[PDB]
Amino acid sequence: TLHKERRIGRLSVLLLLNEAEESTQVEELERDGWKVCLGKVGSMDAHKVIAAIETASKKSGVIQSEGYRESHALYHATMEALHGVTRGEMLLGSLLRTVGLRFAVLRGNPYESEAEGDWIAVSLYGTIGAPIKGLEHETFGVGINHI
Amino acid sequence: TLHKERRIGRLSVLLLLNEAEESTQVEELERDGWKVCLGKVGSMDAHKVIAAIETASKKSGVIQSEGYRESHALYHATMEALHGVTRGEMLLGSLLRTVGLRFAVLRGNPYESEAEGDWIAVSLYGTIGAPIKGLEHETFGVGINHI
Amino acid sequence: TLHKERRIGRLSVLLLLNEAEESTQVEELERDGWKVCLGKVGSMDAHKVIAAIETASKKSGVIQSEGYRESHALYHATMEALHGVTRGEMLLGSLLRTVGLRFAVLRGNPYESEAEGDWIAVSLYGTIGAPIKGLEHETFGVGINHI
Amino acid sequence: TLHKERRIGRLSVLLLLNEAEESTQVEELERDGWKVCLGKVGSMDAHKVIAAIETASKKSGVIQSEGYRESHALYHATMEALHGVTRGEMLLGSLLRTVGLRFAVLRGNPYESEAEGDWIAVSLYGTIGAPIKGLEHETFGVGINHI
Amino acid sequence: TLHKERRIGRLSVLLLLNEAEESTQVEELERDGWKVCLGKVGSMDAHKVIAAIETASKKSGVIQSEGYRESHALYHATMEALHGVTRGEMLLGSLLRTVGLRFAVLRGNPYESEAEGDWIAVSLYGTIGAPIKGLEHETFGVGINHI
Amino acid sequence: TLHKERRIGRLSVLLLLNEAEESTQVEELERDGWKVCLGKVGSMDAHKVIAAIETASKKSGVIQSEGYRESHALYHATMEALHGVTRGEMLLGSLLRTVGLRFAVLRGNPYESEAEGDWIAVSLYGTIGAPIKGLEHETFGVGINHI
RNA sequence: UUGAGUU
RNA sequence: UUGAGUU
RNA sequence: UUGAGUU
RNA sequence: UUGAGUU
RNA sequence: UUGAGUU
RNA sequence: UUGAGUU
Ligand SMILES: N[C@@H](Cc1c[nH]c[nH+]1)C(=O)O
Ligand SMILES: N[C@@H](Cc1c[nH]c[nH+]1)C(=O)O
Ligand SMILES: N[C@@H](Cc1c[nH]c[nH+]1)C(=O)O
Ligand SMILES: N[C@@H](Cc1c[nH]c[nH+]1)C(=O)O
Ligand SMILES: N[C@@H](Cc1c[nH]c[nH+]1)C(=O)O
Ligand SMILES: N[C@@H](Cc1c[nH]c[nH+]1)C(=O)O
Ligand SMILES: [Mg+2]
Ligand SMILES: [Mg+2]
Ligand SMILES: [Mg+2]
Ligand SMILES: [Mg+2]
Ligand SMILES: [Mg+2]
Ligand SMILES: [Mg+2]
Repeated sequence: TLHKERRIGRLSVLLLLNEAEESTQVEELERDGWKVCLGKVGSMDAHKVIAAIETASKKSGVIQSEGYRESHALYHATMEALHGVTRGEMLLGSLLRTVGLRFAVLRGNPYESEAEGDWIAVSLYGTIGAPIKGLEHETFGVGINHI
Repeated sequence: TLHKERRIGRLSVLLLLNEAEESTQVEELERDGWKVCLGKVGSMDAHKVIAAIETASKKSGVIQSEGYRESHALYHATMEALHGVTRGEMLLGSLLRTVGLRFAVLRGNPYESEAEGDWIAVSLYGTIGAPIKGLEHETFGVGINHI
Repeated sequence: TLHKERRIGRLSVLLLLNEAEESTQVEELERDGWKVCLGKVGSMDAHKVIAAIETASKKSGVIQSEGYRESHALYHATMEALHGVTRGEMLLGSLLRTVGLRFAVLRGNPYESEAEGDWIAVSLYGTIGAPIKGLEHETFGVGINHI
Repeated sequence: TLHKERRIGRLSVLLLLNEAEESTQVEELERDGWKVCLGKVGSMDAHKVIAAIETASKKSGVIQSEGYRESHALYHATMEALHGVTRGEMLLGSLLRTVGLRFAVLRGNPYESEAEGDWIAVSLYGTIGAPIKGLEHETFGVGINHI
Repeated sequence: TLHKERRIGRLSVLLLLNEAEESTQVEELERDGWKVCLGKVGSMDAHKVIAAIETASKKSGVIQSEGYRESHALYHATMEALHGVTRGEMLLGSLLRTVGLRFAVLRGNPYESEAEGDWIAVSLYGTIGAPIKGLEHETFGVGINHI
Repeated sequence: TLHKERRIGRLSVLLLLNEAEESTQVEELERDGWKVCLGKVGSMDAHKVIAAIETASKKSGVIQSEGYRESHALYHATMEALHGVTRGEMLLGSLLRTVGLRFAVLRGNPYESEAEGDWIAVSLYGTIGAPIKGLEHETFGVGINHI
């Protein structure tokens, strides 16, 4: 059962979709026990998007830098989020398109039961389009996994 | 070029994620010239999700009830939104999973140039999981198309 | 090397797109040594499309009715043709859409070298759309396989 | 309801699958109000195929060179046509295969009702195979979208 | 780093492919600390395959019957295994095909580092084909996930 | 009907999953009439995996070096095997992952009826992961086709 | 169309 | 890793 | 959950 | 073709 | 197998 | 954009 006040997906998205000069939403989430990471990446190569998210998550301490387990969890969460962004073919430059994204990675337990342990949510928001400024529209993606 | 104050995707998602009893965001969006539709649907059949969105959009006047053009635009926008929700296989019951969703459909011009005409965004948010209450996690999907 | 006068794909499509009452293209193709089958099928169930094509092919003698080999070749050729028709998700009714198709199955050697043996082409043409007459557009699909 | 004499998909394919030294089929379609573009492109990179179609369509006046709306419509129509060509994975060189294609882009209203506005069809025909002349078979793809 | 003597994938597959009446490989694996489950299921409905695997895994104690975490891990491992079996479209009956499978689910730590925790492997082996005995060929699938 | 003693899929996998210094399993299969090829390939480019399998199969005489028919059969069998390895997106480096594989290609008739002719099985086993030694897990894939 | 559900 | 780009 | 099936 | 690799 | 259909 | 190519 998901705890209404701990909906990791909704929280990650609301954080990513805000632009307040000083909302202190990060410190607030962290005070509540969440591990948070925010970043931005633009590219015509999906691997660069994946790497940016991984590197930011490890530097911010959202997931362990050592071992495979947590990296495995984050990779699959990122893949799931990329599905929403790419919608069918997980390709960018090869299909003549580019993305400009902001991302958020949140880690914690969104359930009422503490036995559910930690989960991770990767949320993406930005634009996708032809490699010409302006010829683009918005894109979103959210991936959730246990960790 | 997307107009900062008219980002259809971001606006549709923000509307979907708010539970304010008396927010009046719908009237505000409509005042700004947007055509808006909000609804909810849960099912183990993707076709029921698609139908709920189409029916709600036509009843609320977001898209024309007659003709094919606008229905065609809405169908593909819905398909794109479903990619984020299903992440790989656009199947629910056949893969032993069910979804409970809230949706928003927004229609208007998000660009600086009026020549870009109307576009439509279909946003979905809820939970996806096994057919047992509680064995689920959040899911999101956003599809954008010209109309 | 494909023989210019024996392009199985192009020939199957041309046969499918002609509505000439008394064309006699079938007899002409058969005179050239091709095994040909023409049919029609409409449905919201992909399996009914596959079955119609298989049954027609076996009844007309385009592929052997006994054994698995030729049925295996035809099944995969049909799957490839369905990709062009469905474009992403090989689903019809489950995604609230229906198809009305005409199909042609051609069998023979399209290469200059006789050692290439027989190949088979499955071509589909018709309309796909919402379950309401008129809310539809054209669809095409061609699958080619060795047999 | 599709107008029998204005079936954009069938017309685009019949144009592409003809090789008459002088059929004047282009001028005929244009006389009937259709905007037409014909071209050819070969590559192991899908983005080069997409770009060739876009550039030819804009140079021939089939779609507006300015703005995003029409480019958006053409991109998705091209993606749909590529599904028929690639059948599963929208990849060429990465999967050790190459394509040699001829393409046609047709724009106009294929419906009886003028309210349906303009639609666009992208049709592809050629060969796909290993990067060795002769080790190939035919391939086809048709994508249709509103514009 | 995977431990040579604890390769969960290889071990699960070897267990699945052995028909030795009195092999006692299950007891041996359990002696080594692995949690093991073996079963069989045939169907034209993918959801029945998923359900059989889940039910067998929970009854045999390979994964916890309560909570979502472990069920979530098993579901995704099963999905990955199904990719190898279905190869493109995770559909059986809808594409006029049926499967007869034997499955094995193994749980334990395959790495040298104990900090990697438990992982789970779902392996499938059997036949897939038309709904007519004999018109079929073999199929395999292996999915691995952290748990 | 598949012959119990000639299950091409199971045989190819058991061969690949063995590491005996001298099992003479190759000569045994060859004595039984099977054409066999064993190899290994690691890469972040799927095309290199495909090429390694093709080249080894042609050098070992498992398939004809001349003509297209047999190369066509092997290519599609390899594609099917890659589905089990990639599980969703047939991409490696582009999705920031690499594979280290051993492969086996077996050719012969696995059915009781000699009329079924030759079939081919491509089996893959190894590891897939991030481009960092140790951050990986096992992967498997089996593709079967008529030839 | 007005948020689904058990193997 | 500190929001991409022209066929 | 204890290996499916006809167009 | 004679088992890949760091963001 | 002899061209489908309403949320 | 004016039909690609070898492991
Ligand atoms: N509209 C495309 C992006 C794009 C490529 N070229 C133009 N637009 C998408 O939905 O991903
Ligand atoms: N976790 C699945 C849903 C599910 C099915 N069973 C359990 N959970 C998903 O990501 O869609
Ligand atoms: N336009 C859809 C079919 C459809 C469903 N609903 C309306 N139209 C397609 O391209 O397949
Ligand atoms: N036959 C492959 C193309 C190919 C690659 N290598 C040999 N042939 C296809 O259907 O796309
Ligand atoms: N050959 C198909 C199964 C099948 C359906 N009909 C005949 N055979 C596969 O590879 O899945
Ligand atoms: N775990 C991924 C591979 C990977 C990439 N990065 C880390 N691991 C898979 O299943 O393919
Ligand atoms: Mg993995
Ligand atoms: Mg459409
Ligand atoms: Mg098969
Ligand atoms: Mg788009
Ligand atoms: Mg999940
Ligand atoms: Mg082929």
